[PDB]
Amino acid sequence: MDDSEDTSWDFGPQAFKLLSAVDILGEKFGIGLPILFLRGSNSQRLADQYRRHSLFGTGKDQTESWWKAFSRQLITEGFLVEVSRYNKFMKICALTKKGRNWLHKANTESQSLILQANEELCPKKLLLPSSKTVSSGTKEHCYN
Repeated sequence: MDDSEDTSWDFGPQAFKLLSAVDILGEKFGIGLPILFLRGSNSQRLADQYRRHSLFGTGKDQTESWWKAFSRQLITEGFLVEVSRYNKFMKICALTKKGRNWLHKANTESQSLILQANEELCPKKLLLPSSKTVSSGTKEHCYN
């Protein structure tokens, strides 16, 4: 079941982005800390210590749910497993044998996952319906 990838868009890079960033945090952190750091949050203390970290801010052009949405895609594929008995904050994210070997071996130049599509693919299509006139309600008794 984990070998069946959903449909459809391949973005290995994003896994490197989630997979290499949790790695610096050594995965001992909940989802809240790393989601804020790919977008490049206002934080000078973590910007001087984790300064070499290139991933800082490349999630910046991406909204919060896309990143939320990407994390969700990894849980179903088997690439990621979450434990609630870990982080009273927010379910630690945890890499398993399939995903740890991924992080501990593709660290050179290997990007491959045709991925599950993210639930919010275009949240800007929220147009406001125009006021349609109902044909009923016709009454010309008082008028001519």
